[PDB]
Amino acid sequence: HDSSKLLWATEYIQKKGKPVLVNELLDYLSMKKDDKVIELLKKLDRIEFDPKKGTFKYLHSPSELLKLLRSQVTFKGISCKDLKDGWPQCDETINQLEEDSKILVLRTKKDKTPRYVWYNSGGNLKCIDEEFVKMWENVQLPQFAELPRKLQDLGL
Amino acid sequence: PIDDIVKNLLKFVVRGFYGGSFVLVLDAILFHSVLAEDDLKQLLSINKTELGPLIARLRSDRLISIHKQREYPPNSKSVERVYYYVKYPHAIDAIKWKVHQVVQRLKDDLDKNSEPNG
Amino acid sequence: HNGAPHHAIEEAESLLQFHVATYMDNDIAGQPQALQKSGRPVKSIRARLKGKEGRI
Repeated sequence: HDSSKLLWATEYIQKKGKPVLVNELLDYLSMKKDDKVIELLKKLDRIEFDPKKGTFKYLHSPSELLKLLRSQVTFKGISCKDLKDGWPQCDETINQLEEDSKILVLRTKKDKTPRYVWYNSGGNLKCIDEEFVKMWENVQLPQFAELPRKLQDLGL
Repeated sequence: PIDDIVKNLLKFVVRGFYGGSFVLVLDAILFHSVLAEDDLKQLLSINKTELGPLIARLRSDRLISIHKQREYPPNSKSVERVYYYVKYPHAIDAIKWKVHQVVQRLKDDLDKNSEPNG
Repeated sequence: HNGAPHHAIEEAESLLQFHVATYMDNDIAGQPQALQKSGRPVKSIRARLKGKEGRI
């Protein structure tokens, strides 16, 4: 085939995951040695083909994650997908620069913390006593515009 | 304006003495005042128990007064969305009182103090 | 404090409301007799004063 055979090489070349010899990739897979294979990789970013020797790359640090958190501004909640392949062990670096330095949404501590676009200043600040936060929760809201009085009643 | 500070201040508390995910529902519906409820659910693409208890705080603090953004459905039937028409004044009003209350849990506590009498 | 299925709650307290009710008076008409593990009703407080044999 033409598109199928070329896709096959990028599949097993990405198993190597690095720029290897095209002829090797044309012979290690033993299938995609045709003219359509290498050109397709030259036209496909799945095997990022440089003008230099045989290149096969498929386009790293929490700094990129750090800006991506700020680069997801006014955008939708992103998962952990870009890390696990781009940067291994997302869930470590999710809470490594914790306290909103690297914020992410732990969907559960059994589901790889499926996240959204999260970045903040303090973010969690769990050091605040939970009981105090519970006591903070324990503050019941009174009623309507009498509460504008009630805050002035309470000395606010 | 200060309106941004109002939203800014909301982020701080909802991230100072609240968890990180608390501000996600902030920004999402802060993008547009009259927003369809699913849009936040869709972009977050998360469960209803990963959204329900978060919705609790938005109305438990009355910060997101989710206005029933009724639309004109094409089928001639019921149509509405939870568009969080933020009640900026009332939201903080309780908050200030809320803040005061914890201070009372310290202003009273000053008499619970250093030197033993009992 | 732990979640809020918000219809289980609406029944949960409406249960407790039933216990307090039958505690005061387990003889209420329009309601289910709150029974004992013998299947006999529970001697409500009201029952303790009701007829002869009551307090009064």
